[PDB]
Amino acid sequence: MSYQSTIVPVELHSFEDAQVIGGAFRDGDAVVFDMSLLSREEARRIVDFAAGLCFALRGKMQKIDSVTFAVVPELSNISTSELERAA
Amino acid sequence: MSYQSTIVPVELHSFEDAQVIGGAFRDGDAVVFDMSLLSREEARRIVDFAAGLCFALRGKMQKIDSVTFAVVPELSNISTSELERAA
Ligand SMILES: [Zn+2]
Ligand SMILES: [Zn+2]
Ligand SMILES: [Zn+2]
Ligand SMILES: [Zn+2]
Ligand SMILES: [Zn+2]
Ligand SMILES: [Zn+2]
Repeated sequence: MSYQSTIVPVELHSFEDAQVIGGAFRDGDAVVFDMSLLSREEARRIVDFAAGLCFALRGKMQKIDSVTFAVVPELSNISTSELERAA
Repeated sequence: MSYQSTIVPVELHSFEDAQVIGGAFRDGDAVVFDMSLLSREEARRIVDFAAGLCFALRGKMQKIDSVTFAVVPELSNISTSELERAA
């Protein structure tokens, strides 16, 4: 999309995958992350890291479904349907 | 200090503290936080949120002692002694 930004759909495997969300989101991309392969404890760690990542850059965090969340950059205008489609 | 930065010392009581650490760090302040009064689960949540803040803004997370951590902004030159003094 315009201004070097896209939606990165990723599948998480463990807490080290916090860096995958981090790398893309810090570079101005929205990230839609699937936590289906994580334990509830691992998923809580990812969501807390993602909340930190989002707060630092004035982004928005949203829950797509039971296992999928998204981090959206500050000046981005991405609807839930677009994040849902990317998921 | 220069460019709207300081050291903010905080005794933490809950995960509600994440937005307080976040609010100050995102503006370029170093934050030194004592987690002695948190459960082990709450302390892990704070550290995961703080790792997300650090990643987003290229900051440094430093363990001061068993219960005290600090988040230092990217271009800040704060020693361990200064963070220890503020704690
Ligand atoms: Zn494009
Ligand atoms: Zn991995
Ligand atoms: Zn000052
Ligand atoms: Zn300041
Ligand atoms: Zn408190
Ligand atoms: Zn309590």
